[PDB]
Amino acid sequence: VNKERTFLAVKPDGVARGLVGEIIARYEKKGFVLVGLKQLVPTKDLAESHYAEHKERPFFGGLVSFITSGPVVAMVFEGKGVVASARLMIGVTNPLASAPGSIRGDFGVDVGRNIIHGSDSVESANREIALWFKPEELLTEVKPNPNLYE
Amino acid sequence: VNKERTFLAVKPDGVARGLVGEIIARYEKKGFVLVGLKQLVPTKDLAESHYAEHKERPFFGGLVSFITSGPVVAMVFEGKGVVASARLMIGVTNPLASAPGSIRGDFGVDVGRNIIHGSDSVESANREIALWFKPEELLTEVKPNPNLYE
Amino acid sequence: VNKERTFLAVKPDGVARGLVGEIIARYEKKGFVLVGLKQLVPTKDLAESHYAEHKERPFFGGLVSFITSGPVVAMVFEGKGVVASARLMIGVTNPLASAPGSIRGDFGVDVGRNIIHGSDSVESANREIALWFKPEELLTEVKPNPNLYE
Amino acid sequence: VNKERTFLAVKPDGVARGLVGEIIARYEKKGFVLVGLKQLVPTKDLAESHYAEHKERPFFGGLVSFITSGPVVAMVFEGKGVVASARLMIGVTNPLASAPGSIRGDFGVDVGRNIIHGSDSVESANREIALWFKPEELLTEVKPNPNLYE
Amino acid sequence: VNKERTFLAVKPDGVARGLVGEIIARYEKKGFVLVGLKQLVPTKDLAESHYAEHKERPFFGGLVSFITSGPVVAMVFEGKGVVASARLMIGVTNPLASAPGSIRGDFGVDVGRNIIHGSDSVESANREIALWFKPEELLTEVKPNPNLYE
Amino acid sequence: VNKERTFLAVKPDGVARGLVGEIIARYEKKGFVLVGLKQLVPTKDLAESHYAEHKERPFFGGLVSFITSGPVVAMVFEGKGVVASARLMIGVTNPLASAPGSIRGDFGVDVGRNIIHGSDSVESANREIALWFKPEELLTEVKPNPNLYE
Ligand SMILES: Nc1ncnc2c1ncn2[C@@H]1O[C@H](COP(=O)(O)OP(=O)(O)O)[C@@H](N)[C@H]1O
Ligand SMILES: Nc1ncnc2c1ncn2[C@@H]1O[C@H](COP(=O)(O)OP(=O)(O)O)[C@@H](N)[C@H]1O
Ligand SMILES: Nc1ncnc2c1ncn2[C@@H]1O[C@H](COP(=O)(O)OP(=O)(O)O)[C@@H](N)[C@H]1O
Ligand SMILES: Nc1ncnc2c1ncn2[C@@H]1O[C@H](COP(=O)(O)OP(=O)(O)O)[C@@H](N)[C@H]1O
Ligand SMILES: Nc1ncnc2c1ncn2[C@@H]1O[C@H](COP(=O)(O)OP(=O)(O)O)[C@@H](N)[C@H]1O
Ligand SMILES: Nc1ncnc2c1ncn2[C@@H]1O[C@H](COP(=O)(O)OP(=O)(O)O)[C@@H](N)[C@H]1O
Repeated sequence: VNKERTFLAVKPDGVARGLVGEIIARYEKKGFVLVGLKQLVPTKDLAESHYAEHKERPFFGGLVSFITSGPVVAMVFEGKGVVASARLMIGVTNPLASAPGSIRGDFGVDVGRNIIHGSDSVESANREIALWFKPEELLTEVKPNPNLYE
Repeated sequence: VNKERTFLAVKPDGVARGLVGEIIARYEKKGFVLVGLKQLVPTKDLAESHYAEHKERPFFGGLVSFITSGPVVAMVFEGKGVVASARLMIGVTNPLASAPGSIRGDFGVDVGRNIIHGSDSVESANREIALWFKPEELLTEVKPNPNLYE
Repeated sequence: VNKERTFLAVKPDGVARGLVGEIIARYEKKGFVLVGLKQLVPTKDLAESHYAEHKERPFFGGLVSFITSGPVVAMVFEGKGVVASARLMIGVTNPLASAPGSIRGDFGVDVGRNIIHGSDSVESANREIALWFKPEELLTEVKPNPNLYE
Repeated sequence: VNKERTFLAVKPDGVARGLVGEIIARYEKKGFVLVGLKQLVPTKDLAESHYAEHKERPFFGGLVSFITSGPVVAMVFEGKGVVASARLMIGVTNPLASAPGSIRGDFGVDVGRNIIHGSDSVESANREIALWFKPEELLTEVKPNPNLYE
Repeated sequence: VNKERTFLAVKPDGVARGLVGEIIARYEKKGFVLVGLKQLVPTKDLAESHYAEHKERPFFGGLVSFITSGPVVAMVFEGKGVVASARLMIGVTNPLASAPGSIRGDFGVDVGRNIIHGSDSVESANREIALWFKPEELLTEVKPNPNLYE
Repeated sequence: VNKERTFLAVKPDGVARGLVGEIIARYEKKGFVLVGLKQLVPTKDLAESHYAEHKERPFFGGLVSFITSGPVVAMVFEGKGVVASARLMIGVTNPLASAPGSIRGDFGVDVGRNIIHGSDSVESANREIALWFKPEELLTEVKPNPNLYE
């Protein structure tokens, strides 16, 4: 189904660095639709839940602190395989090991400031969407360029 | 004093031609700070309230009928003379008459499908901002690049 | 009418300099359709007729010589106001006086190597199309993105 | 010896998504010389003759039915291992699986609408070139950038 | 002559914003040749000599303090009419007044930190070029592209 | 440490093709800081010392002759893991083998003229950096962007 959605959030570093458009631009070009988008400064409460699975790791502290140290451009893209393609496009956890051509590969250098977050799977995509987005903020009627899909 | 704001909004034809990234990136490279942002489908009420000044104009008709036929990305940016600088970057009403390097100049071709809206005067920015944006959807502690202003 | 066509030809200098895609790219983005396109090395006979109105000027010699000293990517774009918009996008005769953002302004430096040629009016557009293009080489069925025109 | 050629062709979905410039520019920046080029609407004959190797495959069906539903930009480039290098730049069959930086990787999302075709082996280039191109539509006196080869 | 030269300098606010490459590439694109290039930190001496003409002018204070406040990438480009062309590409004194397409229009918003200085006349160029560069650093051998000048 | 340094050099074939700005901007984009920069023409001495390791290696002949055959833009970038990251961005020895996204994959097609050299290890970097640069040319003051490193 071409309804697969994912959740992306350009953190306070891709934001203060002037990358919001560049990043969105890359997904628009691939062929994915933007079904939600907004700017907000994440709450500790939202930071801790967003980052639930890292509750016990040394860096969870360093994480939530930063992800709410400024604005975050949260968004949702839809399309076939969107969840895995986005990751692929994002790169790997460490910017320095990210191949050139991927968001992290091209602009990233330090794991702590690795620019963007993208759902690792449909399940977390959905936990992430619902969580940041109230169903009203999303689109419903969606048909990207009929030259994308057969 | 470096806090001037304008409300821009990419219309259904910009948002659907996959130009939200490009457009945002342009003001972003210029140096203005994004202070609000959100996708949505405008309502006849807010749209007709937007085009108040064009009520009896023969085009107000299909004007309101287009900024509600799909998604709109609203936004507010901030910095020195952003209001005047934005329009300049947008171009002129007729995209065919806009200079290359401007937004309508580079991607527009018809007056109905002229891609983006801008605030023509502070008074008007402040007026369209409050329309589209609630007071708690816009940043406050701002800090543009420290290399940007003297 | 959205059938206005124009004739553009990237001369042997925009060609050997690696500009064909860049140049085409700019017209595709503005919103114009490509109704014909081909590579060929112009004939003296075609050069002299193409450049008919400069038959008596000192440079006509220097012109036709060069315009057939190599391959030329001849093309035809269609859309509203295509003839005048293209010129505007091309710049002025002298690259050095061409505003930045226009093809000549950005890549041009010497009038003799000013990169591209674009019809100055419908009348020469048509004399130029017919002349380089046999009606069979052009398209007929044409509808660009319905987000360009109202 | 530096004369290898491949026949690439931007399909109805690339040509219609306004990607002929971008695609051409990529091989152009790489260093290959364009040695032929032409837009056109392929015929069932030449198309089915193109996809000969896929005759009984369940997709040959709507395969031939798409490369004839609109315009196609055929082209031939030339240089060292262009044949192998082209494919690499194109990506892999599934656009979702193509790496960012490649053509299908950056703009594709479905296998039916995968944008561009390429020659997978010299023997196959030479085979598709002669199909689409008459012997008098391709350059002969070629001279790539003098800084390009040793 | 195709051997005119201008002295350009990406100011500290330019070097700090990651603009060196972009700025340099705009020029390499137009067709000018890099004859001189180097990063240094201007000594108060050089800044006073270089910005001499504005001594009695009030703002001399900032121009020099600011300009010595960090690294500078000094450049000397050669080319037919480079002096007047380069300043055109730069835009006007106020980045808010500069039009899109020019270095200051695309990137700057405040007069105090307007990214780049460029020689205003062939008078100031040779003056500034000698004051910031030494005969041995500047190339004597220039091979102007044949597809550039006639 | 965020103070590792690599020595990069755009070879003659790179300077001649108008690639300095692009190459430099790829690095400024990633997040590395330019610490050293200058254009010179390598003396046969420097080229032999610099390319020493390949003496017994056959192709020593070309590497040095070619590398002295024109201007060079010498660079020294600083950054966490710059050495290994920079070589990754460059691609592999053969530009035909390099993947899109890297300097050599996007731009080169022949091993002999592969545009840029980059230090292979922190061992070779400090060696090469001292041999091509002088303590006074290299910045001592570095202010690494806060949105870059944690
Ligand atoms: N080694 C670590 N040191 C510091 N921060 C880390 C480390 N590992 C992960 N993080 C950070 O928090 C996130 C960890 O999530 P995960 O490891 O799943 O990566 P990804 O973001 O690719 O899903 C990273 N994105 C990064 O900001
Ligand atoms: N003659 C016209 N026909 C159709 N649409 C028009 C016409 N004049 C203006 N409009 C449309 O309505 C909007 C009118 O606002 P205004 O004329 O102030 O433009 P701007 O966006 O430059 O402020 C335009 N953006 C355009 O889409
Ligand atoms: N002053 C001149 N010296 C040399 N070549 C010239 C001169 N004037 C015009 N040409 C050349 O031939 C063409 C002249 O046509 P025209 O003057 O109408 O310019 P355009 O190409 O803008 O229509 C130019 N494009 C340029 O290559
Ligand atoms: N499973 C499939 N379903 C739909 N279309 C397919 C499938 N396999 C291949 N095709 C289509 O037919 C072409 C088949 O050729 P091939 O598989 O050799 O691809 P490539 O373009 O990588 O050589 C593709 N480009 C694609 O559009
Ligand atoms: N009104 C001003 N306030 C502050 N600094 C200024 C002012 N006007 C000029 N400057 C600075 O002085 C610089 C050099 O001189 P000038 O203004 O004559 O030429 P240009 O502006 O083209 O460089 C400018 N580039 C700008 O950085
Ligand atoms: N097979 C070869 N034929 C010609 N020149 C070569 C060959 N292999 C290497 N070179 C040149 O020698 C250079 C420097 O050394 P090396 O190949 O060890 O590292 P790198 O290739 O990463 O620079 C290469 N960059 C390339 O320009």
